[PDB]
Amino acid sequence: MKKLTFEIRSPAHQQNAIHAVQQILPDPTKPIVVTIQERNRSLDQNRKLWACLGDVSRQVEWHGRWLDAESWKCVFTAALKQQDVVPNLAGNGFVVIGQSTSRMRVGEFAELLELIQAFGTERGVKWSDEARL
Amino acid sequence: MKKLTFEIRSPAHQQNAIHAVQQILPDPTKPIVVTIQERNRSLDQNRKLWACLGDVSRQVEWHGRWLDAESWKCVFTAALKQQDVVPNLAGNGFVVIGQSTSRMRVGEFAELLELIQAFGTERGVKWSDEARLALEWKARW
Repeated sequence: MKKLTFEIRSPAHQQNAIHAVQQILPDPTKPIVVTIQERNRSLDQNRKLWACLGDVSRQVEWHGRWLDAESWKCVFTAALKQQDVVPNLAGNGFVVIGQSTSRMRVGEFAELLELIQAFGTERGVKWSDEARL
Repeated sequence: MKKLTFEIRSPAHQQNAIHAVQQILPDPTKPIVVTIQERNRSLDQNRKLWACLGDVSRQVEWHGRWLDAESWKCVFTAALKQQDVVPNLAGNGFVVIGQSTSRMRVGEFAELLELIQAFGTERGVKWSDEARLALEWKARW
């Protein structure tokens, strides 16, 4: 991802929100989407999830490689549930499919969040604020 | 409130957003979120990708079972770029990771859609997006 989130609590807060937006120079090709919406747990979970993944991403090296947030998501959900395997299109190999965080239930979603925080901690990761949510 | 989305494509579009954000009533207690976000693949493009994946999902069965759109994205992406493999957390096995469609370049992403369209085509897949589009012209006239 690359989503800058804002909690408009004070008028100064939204004054800064107006800055961020005013500074976007549009391009029919590579767009920048802005979205207003009220808070809800579901959305607050994905905000916190991606925040930690971003921290772990940027801070933890995995066996000589640096994985992005999406890669780390796959490695984490997989610690909690095995991946599936279906044939590849060519029919001469296979492809693995991890479980999605989408049709994942609060209970088993707080478990993933626990693992990430747990893992990043043993490794002394510096959690951002959106992560300490 | 209801969620609002302003994909910024033109300064005219941008002006709507900065005003909308201004039309907001701050509130410490129940604050609202204004989230901005980078994008590689247009907002409209995506609707097409997921409508395809969905159609294939609904119409073609892969070796004995039906896969959801997400699962089909993997298979299709797997056909273009090799899935990466990495050591699991427990340190006693491995986890295979597909390629990120988000990170994809415009030349690749373009190819993904071609693959999906080509695959569904020889499978007799009826495209839902075209169906809607045709019902819109039917309604206009």
